[PDB]
Amino acid sequence: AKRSNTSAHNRSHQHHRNIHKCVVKKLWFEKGMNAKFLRNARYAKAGQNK
Amino acid sequence: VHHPKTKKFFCKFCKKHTMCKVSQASRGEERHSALGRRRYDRKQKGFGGRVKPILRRSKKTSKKISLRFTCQSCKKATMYCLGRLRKFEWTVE
Amino acid sequence: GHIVRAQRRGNGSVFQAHTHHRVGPAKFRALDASVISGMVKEIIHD
Amino acid sequence: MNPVDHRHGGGSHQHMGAPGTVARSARPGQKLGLIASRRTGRRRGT
RNA sequence: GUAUAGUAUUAUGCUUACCUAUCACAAGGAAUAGGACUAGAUAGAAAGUUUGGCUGGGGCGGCACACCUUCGAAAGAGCAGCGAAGGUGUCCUAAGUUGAGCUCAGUGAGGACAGAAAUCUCACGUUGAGGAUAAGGCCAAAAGCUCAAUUUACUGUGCCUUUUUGUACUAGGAUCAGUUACGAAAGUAAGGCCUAACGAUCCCUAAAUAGCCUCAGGUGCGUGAGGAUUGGGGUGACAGACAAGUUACCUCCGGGACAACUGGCUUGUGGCUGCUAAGAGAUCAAAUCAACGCAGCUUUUUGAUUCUUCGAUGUCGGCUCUUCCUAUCCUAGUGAUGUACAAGUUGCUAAGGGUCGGAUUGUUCACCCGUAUUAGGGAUCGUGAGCUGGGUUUAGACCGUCGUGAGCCAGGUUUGUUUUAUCC
RNA sequence: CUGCUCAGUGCUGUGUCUGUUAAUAUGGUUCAAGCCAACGAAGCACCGGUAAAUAGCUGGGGUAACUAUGACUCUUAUCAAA
RNA sequence: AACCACCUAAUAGCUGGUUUCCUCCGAAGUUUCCCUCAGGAUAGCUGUAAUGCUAGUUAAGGGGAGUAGAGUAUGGG
RNA sequence: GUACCCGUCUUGAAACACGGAUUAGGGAGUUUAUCUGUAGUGCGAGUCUUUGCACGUUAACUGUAAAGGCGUAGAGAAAGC
RNA sequence: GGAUACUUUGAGAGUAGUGUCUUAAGGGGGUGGUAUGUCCCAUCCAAGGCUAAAUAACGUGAGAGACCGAUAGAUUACAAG
Repeated sequence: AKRSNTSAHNRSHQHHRNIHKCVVKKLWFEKGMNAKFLRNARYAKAGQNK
Repeated sequence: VHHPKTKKFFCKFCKKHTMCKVSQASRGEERHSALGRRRYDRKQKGFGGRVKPILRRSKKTSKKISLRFTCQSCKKATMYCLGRLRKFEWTVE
Repeated sequence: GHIVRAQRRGNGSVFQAHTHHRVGPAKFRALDASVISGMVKEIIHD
Repeated sequence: MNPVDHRHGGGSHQHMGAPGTVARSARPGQKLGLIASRRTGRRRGT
């Protein structure tokens, strides 16, 4: 009935077989950030190309 | 807990704050023309007992008190919810 | 459960009357409209 | 008798257990003992 | 069906329907019995099914099953147990929001009645008070206390953290787009100083001054229904079946993943022995006892554990026979003495020999009567193809307590199958 | 020789006066589906019966002239009796 | 709760078995959720198919901590 | 000189764990439907020719009309777009 | 056809059938997949009967094969139900 609850013996082993560095695509995260800032950053880009 | 019988509150349709006579919300008794009920009536007929469950192991003795902020300019109710209360009073002062 | 001895008297296999040496059904003659005399031939035990 | 055979049967010690006095409405198998007894016990006087 | 009295329905006559009647009577009852369909009521007569999980075996006890605080946790991250100490299923229109003013707990001295405690005054006062409650942080022209005005405990969509080796809900956080409150203002407010106070689909239900889409021949007309969007009704086993027992009449699947049983490790408990002496012992610690302490040995007691055995190592005692250990009661030999003799108490070497007849009890053990003076143990708690079967432990049956009942009970009593050697 | 107890659980009525109650029928209301009434049997509730039905039926202080015991006395048990 | 045939090769998170060679690589008994603990799903660890054009270490500079030790605020003494 | 008995569940088997007296012959990941992904092949905004008809040295093979399938446009509960 | 009860269906405020009670109209009635009344338009005329062909075939009787080759193949290659 009463078997083991957990272990961490060879967590380290498995993690290091492969600690891959997940790289970010871009530093801006436009879902976040101020809308009032990003609102103006559109009208900078839109006005320039014309 | 006690609560005011009139207070100021944002009327969603008029788009501004305006004072509104509050009241405790109506738990409606179900009509038998409801589609869900109709399914139940036909399914309950015949043999093979009661069909759908009812909850036997029901512990908690409490209920979230929804109020009904009936507006005076707008004339339209907009339902606010408090937490869960054992008793609910009106303010007399 | 099994069927109980009170219920089993109905089906009536072994629980029938032992009617072999019984001499006949005890009753009057039928009515048929006065006065009619009738000698006791014998008295018997069934 | 054991519990399957009769209503009063069974138990470690012999005893009836159930009230032992039953309705006219009670079924075949269930009518055992005193049926619709408007009195019980010693009929003293009356 | 029918005739007549009275308040379409009540009453009591009629027989020919129908019915009991005997298969054949003849009467008597009567628009009723009974049957047919629907509705309600009824504690197992009968059927179907259920009767969680965790757990140093299971049961009983408990909730460590959802959440929160401190410690364990080893100064990053992380870390288990029926590990330690607790808490939550709420409370509050103010105990919320804002602005202003003030400082608390306590100690010291004073002050009519005034006392250890009433109200008043000054002085010191780093926060030990208080902040709804658990525990830990945090806070002094405040987050505390008081006064005043108030409703931001507001509406709408994304985003982030707890948590992604598993995405959710709960809770919290930063914004945008509104709108109000308060303040001279900068600003602050999206509840309570911060960490717990709670919940899916389906179904129902509420929100719209009565709105947005659909009802398939009508760009149809009332009723009614169905949708999309936002809350509530609830699952504490808290990612959420709707659910009581008993079996010694029991069955099956498997399990040494897990108990009873021999062995193993361990020695608390039991037994045996040292070291020290604080005194008993007339006097005198050490002839003989030995406290309060401290250190060991033993596996002849019982625990603790779960390594072996569940496709079976035949389980208690007695009877019968063997051998072994010494921590020696007697016999052999020796030393001490509170050793005159005798009987004793006590130390050392010695296991060759001896260690018993009976009453009750299933007994082991115990306890008496009697004798040649009189120790205790081991070998699968030696020894069941060597016996016996009294006990323990099946199915029959009785008593007592418990249970509504089936049934239960290191509670008692009685009847109850003991197989095979010819193999090495 | 078979004491006491009808509270619970049964069963039961020469028992109904009220309260709760289904379909149906009657009544109101809408253009209809429908909705709102009122009515009301048995059963339950209420009131009696029943233990050779099922069951049930005590604990503790003080107290006689030596101590001892407690004739005697005080108090409590459930919706019944001890 | 008889026997015979059929539904029926019923179901089993449980037991037992599961047939040639050489060669290269080579695990897991751990997280979350489950009437979940003799079982599953999900991630991990492993193999294979590929396809595009640094670090399981130290140094140097700079943040974080309240364990070991040590010691008239709270506690014990 | 060396060498424990194989198979098996297992953290651990030479085990006092279970299966196994000998030999021969039988003896266990197969097939169907609806899909997933990789590789091969043909055509390609197309593609599949089969239900069926016409052929045949006849269950095959060969020829072919038109529908239909999937693809080519999606979001929304839906109206409309 | 209606109300109600049961079985049944993809049929959903009933797809079909059946019991019980109830029961039409015929210048009118049925159907148009959301109950109910109501106004148009469309389309058929129930409650009686007969009828070849295309289609089915684990029974019985009488050429073909990438199948089995006497523990196989049917239980049976033979004095086998």
